[PDB]
Amino acid sequence: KWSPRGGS
Amino acid sequence: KWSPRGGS
Amino acid sequence: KWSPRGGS
Amino acid sequence: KWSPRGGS
Amino acid sequence: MRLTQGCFSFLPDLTDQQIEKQIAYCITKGWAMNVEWTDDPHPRNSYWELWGLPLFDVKDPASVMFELREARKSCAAGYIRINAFNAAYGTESCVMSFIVNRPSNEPGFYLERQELEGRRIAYTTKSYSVQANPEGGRY
Amino acid sequence: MRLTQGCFSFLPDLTDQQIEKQIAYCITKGWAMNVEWTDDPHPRNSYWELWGLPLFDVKDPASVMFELREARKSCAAGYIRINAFNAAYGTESCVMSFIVNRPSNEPGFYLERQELEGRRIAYTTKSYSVQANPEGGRY
Amino acid sequence: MRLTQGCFSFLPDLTDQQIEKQIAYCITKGWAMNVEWTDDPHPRNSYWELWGLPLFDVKDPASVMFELREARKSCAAGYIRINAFNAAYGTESCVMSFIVNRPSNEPGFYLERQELEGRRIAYTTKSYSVQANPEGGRY
Amino acid sequence: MRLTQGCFSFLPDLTDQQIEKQIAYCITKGWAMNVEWTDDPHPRNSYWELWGLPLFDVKDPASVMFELREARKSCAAGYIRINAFNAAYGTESCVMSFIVNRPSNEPGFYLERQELEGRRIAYTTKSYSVQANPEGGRY
Repeated sequence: KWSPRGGS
Repeated sequence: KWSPRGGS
Repeated sequence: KWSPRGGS
Repeated sequence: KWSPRGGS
Repeated sequence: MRLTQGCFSFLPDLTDQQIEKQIAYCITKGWAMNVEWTDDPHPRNSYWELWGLPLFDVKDPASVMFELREARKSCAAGYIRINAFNAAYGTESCVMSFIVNRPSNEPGFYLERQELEGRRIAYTTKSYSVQANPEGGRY
Repeated sequence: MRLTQGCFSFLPDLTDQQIEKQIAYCITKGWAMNVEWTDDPHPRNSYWELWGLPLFDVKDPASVMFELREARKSCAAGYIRINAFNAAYGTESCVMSFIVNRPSNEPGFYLERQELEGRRIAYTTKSYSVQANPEGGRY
Repeated sequence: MRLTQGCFSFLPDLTDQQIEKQIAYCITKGWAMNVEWTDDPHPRNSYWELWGLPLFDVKDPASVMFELREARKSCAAGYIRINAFNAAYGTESCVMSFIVNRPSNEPGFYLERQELEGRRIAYTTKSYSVQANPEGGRY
Repeated sequence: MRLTQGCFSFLPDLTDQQIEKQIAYCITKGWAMNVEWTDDPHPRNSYWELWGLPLFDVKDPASVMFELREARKSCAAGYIRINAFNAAYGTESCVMSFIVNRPSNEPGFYLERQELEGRRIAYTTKSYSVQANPEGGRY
């Protein structure tokens, strides 16, 4: 959830 | 979805 | 919408 | 709400 | 955090009657008054945005109060300040400055530390509001 | 904010008929024309992306208009510009450049201030769109 | 990631009984004890925030344990540490320091590399928690 | 964007049979093989993370293939590479290196430009994935 939120 | 999220 | 998203 | 949004 | 720039920031926000008295004190000296606005509160940000020309020969605080009222309902969320200038030989500079409007909340700043030669550090002060949104939509 | 790079940015966006006339003026001089694109508008970003080779001996604006039409429907959101080059001894450089397509909205830039020796500051100009998304998805 | 500052960070979190014993060891030497807090764990962040004055002539660990209990329920999420000072001629400095409270999770840091002359790099260490939120709301 | 580090990055991703053949070529020379992993693809990031010790006297590619299979199902999303070392007098260095696993998508990098003396610029290359998430959760 905190990994796909940024750095597409 | 990753383009409108930031850089209004 | 792009102003309250960041800079609380 | 502005604290859990970032800095996992 | 509360921004502590200005001469009365350790006192509560001043009322309109309080502001009018300080203006009355500057005009009794013969000083010129002006109003400014900004959404970037960095301590080295010297030039705030000008609200019209300075009021040079106005001799009634009501004229200054009116202009401040307009800016309040016209400008975006941010900060407003009133300044007084003295053009007398030996001075020719500002002689008073205080904040008269603040945003609902201000997150503040943080420090970045670049390591150079030996134990020396090059510091940079950064604003949370500025880094997040463009001018006009920071607060 | 409106980006003010180019020779006609203080005028409204130009119509297709307006663009064709300026092209007709450059070909009457014998200049070579080309079209470029970018999504990074930093003022020191010298090399925009090339759209094909320059049109050296084309003697009809319709050929230039066609190429611009293609780029418009082919490239991603961002900026497009038309340039004219003069290879005459004594010049051998560009002699005209103007913007001909803009994004729906541009947030602009902000300044970062690193403090060095004495009172000196090292400035860095930063783009909101670039810092937020990779090339192709900034606008 | 687990922050490895302090003398016992390669051991599991210590129990209250364990903490009391270490305090009892420092007072048998005659050292002064104090408690500090911070939400910025950069390795060059020398000054943490002070929790009251140092306990100079307290001769019972229960007094130190009480103060730590208060901070725990009073301060925001972040880190807490206990220090011991020796004012004897030849020392006049801290002689012990260990962490006694941690946040639910810590993302850690990353490196930025600025390229200068030849092959030299100027490094900067950056914290994920700090860059994301202001003091008081980082964890 | 596709990261172009390695000797075969201008060719499509290689199949398992393709990988085995290249390994068979390095062992016929007598070279030592090893496997590495990282989630920070900066071009000056010299030390990737080691997966066990190098295989010095293994004389069968099946042993190398097995280890790579384990890393694939054990490590987090990111990049994996195979290297070959030659310890002969006159060399004592790596003599081959190629990528053998990539993330679903890589956003790439952007440039920051600090203005120094005259017209000089100090450049910094920045990764979108790194700046957004800590190690372990970048892809």
